[PDB]
Amino acid sequence: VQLVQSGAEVKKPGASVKVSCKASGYIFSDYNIHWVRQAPGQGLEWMGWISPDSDDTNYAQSFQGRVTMTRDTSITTVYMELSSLRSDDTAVYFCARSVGYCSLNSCQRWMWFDTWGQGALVTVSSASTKGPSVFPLAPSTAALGCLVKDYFPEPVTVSWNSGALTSGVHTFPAVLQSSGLYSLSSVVTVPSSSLGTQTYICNVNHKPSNTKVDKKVEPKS
Amino acid sequence: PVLTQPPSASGPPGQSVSISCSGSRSNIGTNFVYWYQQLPGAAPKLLIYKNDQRPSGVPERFFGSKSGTSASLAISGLRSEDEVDYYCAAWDDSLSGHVFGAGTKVTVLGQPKAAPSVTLFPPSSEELQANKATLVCLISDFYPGAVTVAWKADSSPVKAGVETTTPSKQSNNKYAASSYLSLTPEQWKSHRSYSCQVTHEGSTVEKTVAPTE
Amino acid sequence: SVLYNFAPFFAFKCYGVSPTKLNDLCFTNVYADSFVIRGNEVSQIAPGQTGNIADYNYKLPDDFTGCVIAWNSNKLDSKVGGNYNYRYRLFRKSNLKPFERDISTEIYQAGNKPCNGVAGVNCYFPLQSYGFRPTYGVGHQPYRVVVLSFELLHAPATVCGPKKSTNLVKNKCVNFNFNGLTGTGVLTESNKKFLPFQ
Amino acid sequence: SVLYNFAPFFAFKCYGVSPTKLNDLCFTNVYADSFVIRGNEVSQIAPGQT
Repeated sequence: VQLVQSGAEVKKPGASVKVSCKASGYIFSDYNIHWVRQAPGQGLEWMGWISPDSDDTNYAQSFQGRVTMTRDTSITTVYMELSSLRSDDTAVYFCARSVGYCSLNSCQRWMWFDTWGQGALVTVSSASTKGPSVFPLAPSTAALGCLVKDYFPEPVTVSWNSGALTSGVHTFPAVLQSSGLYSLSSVVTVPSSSLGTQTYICNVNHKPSNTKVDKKVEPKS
Repeated sequence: PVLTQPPSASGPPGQSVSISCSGSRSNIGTNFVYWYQQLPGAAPKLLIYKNDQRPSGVPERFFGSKSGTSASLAISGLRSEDEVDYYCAAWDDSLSGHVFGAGTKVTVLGQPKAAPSVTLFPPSSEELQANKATLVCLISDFYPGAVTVAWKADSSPVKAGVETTTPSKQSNNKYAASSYLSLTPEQWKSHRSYSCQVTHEGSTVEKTVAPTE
Repeated sequence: SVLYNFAPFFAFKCYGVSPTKLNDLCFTNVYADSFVIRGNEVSQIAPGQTGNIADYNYKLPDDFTGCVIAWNSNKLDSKVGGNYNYRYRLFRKSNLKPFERDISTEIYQAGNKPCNGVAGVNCYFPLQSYGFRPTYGVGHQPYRVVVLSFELLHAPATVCGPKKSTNLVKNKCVNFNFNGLTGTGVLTESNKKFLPFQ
Repeated sequence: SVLYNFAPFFAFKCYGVSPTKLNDLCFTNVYADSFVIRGNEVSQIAPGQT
């Protein structure tokens, strides 16, 4: 059936990341496999083909020495590594696979990606892992927001009253800061009559550091 | 390298939309070109292979044929399968491997315009005692998205530390811009008032919010 | 003797040479080539048989005095997922002379107009990729066919069987075998001489 | 040369006249038939067969 790939999260530049492509169901000895990367806002980009029964290795004319893959027939999985990651080469990776078996350049005329396997989109960014710095926000239908600043990596989950509030919960798209961090502000729309009776709370979740703290939001006084 | 493909191709339903794929002689004419489509977060699926046969489950309105140095694809009717980007798969000897297109963004056939509502929020008192000031200002409910941000405090504009991203589709089927700035609390509290100046090409609205309440 | 350790054969019939008597004769200039066949045209690799396959790719000469060795291949290179490793030349302009290895990439034409890289017209590609699956019995099945050529050029014999040689005998009318040259007569010392290069 | 468009030829074995050289030959009043072979009697279309 479909293929899988063990990706990673956002990582600092100039490091090494290892992924694992594991077959499922069929005996992984007869299908030629490929790899591909698709930049955000751009198209797919070919890397190379390997066969997990013989020592045949090939690359494209742009990443000959940048990448290096390993094959394990008995372990029945395929790893490949990315070394010294830049800011533009990072993309979503799919463990491609074509039907049939051949190891010749002229064979690729009749070789196509008949079926596709799912993968992951690990990425790269320069920043430290740490909990977000949350602060209350004052309103300018009263509109108030929740402030998160300097969180790494991306994204984070924000909610009002533990997700039980449906009063215009809007999630704005993420931006990029000049300090190598990220910031967001989700603004909700509530009538001003309910602001003076019940005070809402903002819940923030951070998966890599497990920093889930509840704060109280109020106008400035 | 990547093939030259038009990314902005669309049309109303009931007529034919043609998407062409330009390539070299070794890529098109001496090699069999393929056509593929993919969904965001999903694996790509096969629609046209070898430009002669169509697999099971593929609708017959898809058509991909080769006649010269540049292949092309034609579709009739845009209901549910032509609302996502496509790709042009081919093989050549320019990189000892296959090539892929740049993505043809095809939509379905606009929306009524909406007046923007600028929202500027002063920071709370917790940042004041921590010696910080995270200036925040949002503009939402406007279409199409082409605006600029003016960090004007009615005394002197400062554009140091601007964080503005491209507009994108939101949950309310509209566009909402964002604009953040970081500044010391002394310069933030020195100004008597703050505002954000945005315009939808015909109206510049200004909000007067006093930071001293 | 290593030939028989390669499964039961659909082969070992030979023309112009005795397969049973493979140890007594001695010769030289041994050439061997390996390829694959579909299975329905195994007998097409033979002198005098000319069709489309083994006429545009490898035409066996009438004067070949050799034969092939082959056996069924259901577990060697036949996979359920397919095997696209082998191709062959569909179209050629004229008949191919024997012992000529040819390479072609250009598009074969079928009209009076020029045609070098144009597709979608009456010009067709002269090659196609094999599809090998167990669902085809005889029509599409790989085979371990290897052609062997024997040359009888005037030269001392180099390669033949490992049978031991006997001691020299003189002044007796016997039968002698000198590097594959079978002859009968009485052996005597040679008073004749020549330049030592023959 | 136009006969190759529909399908490539399978048997191609010809008895008597050579099919390789036919442009320089002159003849008249040829007969054309059409039938089917189920597959295992392709060699049966030959003189002297049973």
